[PDB]
Amino acid sequence: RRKGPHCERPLTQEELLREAKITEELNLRSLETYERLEADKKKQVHKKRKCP
Amino acid sequence: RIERIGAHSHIRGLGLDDALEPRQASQGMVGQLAARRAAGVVLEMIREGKIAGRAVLIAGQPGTGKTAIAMGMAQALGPDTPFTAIAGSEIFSLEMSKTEALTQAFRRSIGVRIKEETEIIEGEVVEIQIDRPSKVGKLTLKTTEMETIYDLGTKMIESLTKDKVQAGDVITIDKATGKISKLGRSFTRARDYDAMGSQTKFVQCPDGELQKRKEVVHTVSLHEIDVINSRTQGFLALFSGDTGEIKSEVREQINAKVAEWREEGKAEIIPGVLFIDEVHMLDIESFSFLNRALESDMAPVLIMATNRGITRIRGTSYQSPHGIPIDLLDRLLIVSTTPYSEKDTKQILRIRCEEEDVEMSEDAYTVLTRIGLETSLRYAIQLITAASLVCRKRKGTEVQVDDIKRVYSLFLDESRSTQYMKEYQDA
Ligand SMILES: Nc1ncnc2c1ncn2[C@@H]1O[C@H](COP(=O)(O)OP(=O)(O)O)[C@@H](O)[C@H]1O
Repeated sequence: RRKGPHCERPLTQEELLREAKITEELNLRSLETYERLEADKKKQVHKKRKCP
Repeated sequence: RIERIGAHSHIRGLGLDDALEPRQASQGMVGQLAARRAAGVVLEMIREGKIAGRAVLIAGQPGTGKTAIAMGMAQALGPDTPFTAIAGSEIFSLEMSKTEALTQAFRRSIGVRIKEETEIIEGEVVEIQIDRPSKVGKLTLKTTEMETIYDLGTKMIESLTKDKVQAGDVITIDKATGKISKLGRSFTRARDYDAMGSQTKFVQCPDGELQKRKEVVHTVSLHEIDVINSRTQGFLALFSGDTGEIKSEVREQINAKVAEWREEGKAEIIPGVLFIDEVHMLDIESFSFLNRALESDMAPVLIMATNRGITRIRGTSYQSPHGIPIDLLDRLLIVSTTPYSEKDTKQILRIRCEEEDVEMSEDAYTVLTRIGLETSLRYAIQLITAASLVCRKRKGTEVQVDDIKRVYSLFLDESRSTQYMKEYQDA
């Protein structure tokens, strides 16, 4: 009977959250396009030579 | 380039029309219309080639154009069709039987042509990079229309290095087998001469497409097939004529497999002609074997020259026409060559002297036709070359009558030689 728990930060705003995720859509599309283009322009599946 | 003009080098083919109508003096041959028309009929049946084992016998006087008609048929038949010329005395071998030699002669004029569609790559190498660590590299092939790159494999690099192909080189690559063949050096093949170089033969780069599909054809005779299949020594066709293929599966298997090939469309047939000159040399055994060898479906057509008449058959004491037994004479179609008249002998002499590049006068032609009608046409023909040499020696332009007369007095024919043989002459 000395200690006790705590909790805070009860905030979630419906419309502001919708806006926030509609914005995160930008980051998601940027990540997808960046990954796709980087893969296509760097991998170009192939091999290299040996190091003897 | 330099292949001299033999006795039969003047005829380039039978002087026939589209309807097999012999012309008087066209295409080297002169006169002999009936025998030339028969030769043309048999030649048309040959070029058709749906009947096997047919025999013809060109009989006639000595020196009337029998071998001439044979060479004319050969020329009119041209390549891409086997024509084997053999003297009757050539089959008497010491290492192979007469029947085996005749089977060889027959099967040597039967062609088998395999047509293949192997694709290749033709272009001018621009660069051949290769790194040894298995070594790996690349190649840049250029044609006048496009350029491309190829990643070279292990055996590809091996073959390229063995052939020692370099840049600027025009090469062909059989993609199926990887066989390389360099056709020449392109203008780029210039090695920037600064060292011990002694080759500057350039050629235009290959045109068209890079990876084209052309058609190859491999034509070999049944004789070569059975020879190379006889034993592991697959070079007897050039190594030496040591032969004796047993008539066991070897030849029967060649025949059966060629039949299956013809059926499946791999290589069907191209029949041929066998010109047996002086067939009277063949033996009774040879004739008896031919009797049934002409009955085989793989039997090419044969034409046999004949000078003899009613004379004994070799190897026996049977008197038979042409020196051939009636047994074989029955299968043959006989064509008789007639002797040349005055205007035919004169025209033959004219064509011969114009072929051997010798200008004769109008009286030279007359005296030569006289000599050739009194004596053999062959002697008259041989007189032309001898008469041209005296003219060249005296620095003349065209052979006159005095040169021909000097040559006639200088050289002797058989009749005058016999009439001069008045002494014992070591009989
Ligand atoms: N119709 C012809 N036209 C041109 N030359 C001929 C003709 N007939 C024969 N000859 C010539 O006569 C020469 C000898 O005759 P050849 O043809 O050998 O007859 P054979 O074979 O009967 O001896 C040959 O060199 C040939 O050129």
